[PDB]
Amino acid sequence: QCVPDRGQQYQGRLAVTTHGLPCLAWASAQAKALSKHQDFNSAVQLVENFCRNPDGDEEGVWCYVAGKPGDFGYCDLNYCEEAVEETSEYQTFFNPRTFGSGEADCGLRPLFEKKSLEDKTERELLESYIDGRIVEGSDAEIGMSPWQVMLFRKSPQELLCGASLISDRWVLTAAHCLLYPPWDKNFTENDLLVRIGKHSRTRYERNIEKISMLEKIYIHPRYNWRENLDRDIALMKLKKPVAFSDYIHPVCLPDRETAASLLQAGYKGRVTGWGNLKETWTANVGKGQPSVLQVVNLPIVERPVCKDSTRIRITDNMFCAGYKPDEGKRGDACEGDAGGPFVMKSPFNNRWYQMGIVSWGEGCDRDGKYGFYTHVFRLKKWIQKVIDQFGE
Ligand SMILES: *[C@@H]1O[C@H](CO)[C@@H](O)[C@H](O)[C@H]1NC(C)=O
Repeated sequence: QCVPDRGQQYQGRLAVTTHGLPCLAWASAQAKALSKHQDFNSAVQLVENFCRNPDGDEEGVWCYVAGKPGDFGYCDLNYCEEAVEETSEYQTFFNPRTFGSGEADCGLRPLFEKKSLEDKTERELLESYIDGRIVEGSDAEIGMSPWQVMLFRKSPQELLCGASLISDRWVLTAAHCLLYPPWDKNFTENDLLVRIGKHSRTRYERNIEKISMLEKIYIHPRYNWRENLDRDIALMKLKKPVAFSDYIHPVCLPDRETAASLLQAGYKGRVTGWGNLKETWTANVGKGQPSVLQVVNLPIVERPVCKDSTRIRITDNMFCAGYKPDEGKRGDACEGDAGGPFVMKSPFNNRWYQMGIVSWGEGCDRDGKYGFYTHVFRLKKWIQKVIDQFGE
């Protein structure tokens, strides 16, 4: 009875967004003559202005909305819980001329994979957690996460969240870092700057660390703080495309095929951060505050295990990680950076894929729960449509 196949078969009557905005017709002026550069699918009925899924977006049905031509909105329908969980090759998804360069080389670490070398913990991501010896989190080697991005509040100069470098031009982060009115947070481009290529938070890293400006900030349409922080997802373009170094390199994106196979293959994940989430919370000086980038290998534990741990509802776009709650074996809730990356290394091509964007996940100061994360595999078609909105 619930919506299957992600709305590709839907012909019922509903033509407005999740947030309450009017759907421009598919036969309308800008939605026709101006918007068409995609190889759409001619299997879905393109009726009037009804929400449909002609590109087969893993997020579902959508429409173009009244605004600056190109803008689009998702429509709140009753989808079925499609639990994603039960050389060195790559193919480019987005067109390099708008997503920037780096895609065709993503994941491959300058100072590791490309040097035919391993990091001190990557030969640990490939085992099922062996029990007893939990190799704790700690000081990160240099160049260990070349996608690791910091998000600074311009003035009065302040660090807000972590983030991920996907290409020379684009970065992904949690949407709550920027828009969150339970906290007043209504940040815009002008208030924010990023520092890419840093390993130490405080100290200045000469020539190494670059620092850049933001151009436009896209908060993904189906974002709702109003309940549980669903779709904690925001995308920000850079004013000035960054030059890849040995300390700067983008991270690859999984789709359903790739994310699932990673999950079926993998046993763990990596949260590189600074203690940002941990610390921001005025959970405060709960002891130290790591001066240097931090790293930890976190096992994903099965959905039924995660659902039972919290009060609230895990959506198939949110996912757990970490170790067991214990009297004398304590886990690591609220880990790394807000909107920071949680990653996995594809054994199928030795590349690194970002699987998780971190969240406030109240199972945090619960003090015996799992860290909750946001899934990344659904964004690909949305991203595609967003960058197409920009142009050369
Ligand atoms: C945030 O505040 C600015 C005030 O200049 C306003 O233009 C904008 O619409 C606000 N954004 C949201 C999402 O409320």
